[PDB]
Amino acid sequence: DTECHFCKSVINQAWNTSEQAMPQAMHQACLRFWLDRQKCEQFVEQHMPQLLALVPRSQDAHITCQALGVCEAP
Amino acid sequence: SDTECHFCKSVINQAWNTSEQAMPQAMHQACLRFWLDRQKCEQFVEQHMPQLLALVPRSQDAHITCQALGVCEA
Amino acid sequence: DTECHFCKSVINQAWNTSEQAMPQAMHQACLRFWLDRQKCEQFVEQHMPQLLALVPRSQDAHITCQALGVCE
Amino acid sequence: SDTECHFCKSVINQAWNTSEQAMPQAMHQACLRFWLDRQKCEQFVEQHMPQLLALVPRSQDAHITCQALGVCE
Repeated sequence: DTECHFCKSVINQAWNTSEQAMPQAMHQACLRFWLDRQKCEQFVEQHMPQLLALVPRSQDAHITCQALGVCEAP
Repeated sequence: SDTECHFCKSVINQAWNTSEQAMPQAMHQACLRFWLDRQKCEQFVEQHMPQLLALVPRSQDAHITCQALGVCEA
Repeated sequence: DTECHFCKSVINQAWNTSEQAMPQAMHQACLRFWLDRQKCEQFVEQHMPQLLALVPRSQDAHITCQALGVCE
Repeated sequence: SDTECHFCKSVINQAWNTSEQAMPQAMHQACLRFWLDRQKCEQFVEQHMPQLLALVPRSQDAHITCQALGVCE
């Protein structure tokens, strides 16, 4: 298998793990707040679609590996 | 207002920290799915580790990211 | 002199150019909507700071060049 | 009337296409800033152009970018 193949598989798994861990990670971050715990958690929930869109999708693995210089090499 | 901005930066910073810490394990898991090419996959990761770890934004990016989400006006 | 220096300077200049060009580019994109040109331009106006925030800042040059493999 | 999501995706894709088209000249001009080794800078740009151009998102990324801005569900 090529290096491009390795790069996409490795990055795809990193993004998949990041996407699934992000809700819990952001929820826990709100625990650092006192009088403002609930407002923080409501913020996280209300903006969850936006926040989760911060992780690239599997379709982006190739162009990301191109940026690293390993996919679709001349 | 700035408290929403405060929430956004804190939750996003935590997600990025969690993602960065998990990335080596995640990429390792991706190479274990290979049989004859486990070693080749792991070699790719080792040679490109500084680049791959650079795929997670740094805390300095929390404010502008939250500006893109529409919560940290300026 | 270092490749890292070249990479950071060159990418930052591209981002500055992109940031400078983005308002006109988005205005032209609204021309593709027929009968809803003003609604599209109204969207652009309402979300301009967010859209402009999509261009990375100079502070991101180093980590971007690190991903490209030229800055440690 | 058409959706805000449709405006957002078209507007961002247009911006990215403009950036991608302008990037080669912009980076070439950026090397003029180096007065001791301009040719070395231009060599870096040329050698790494495929990587540099890949920093512009592709049209397939319009939806998720507009989702991050909060306009596409």
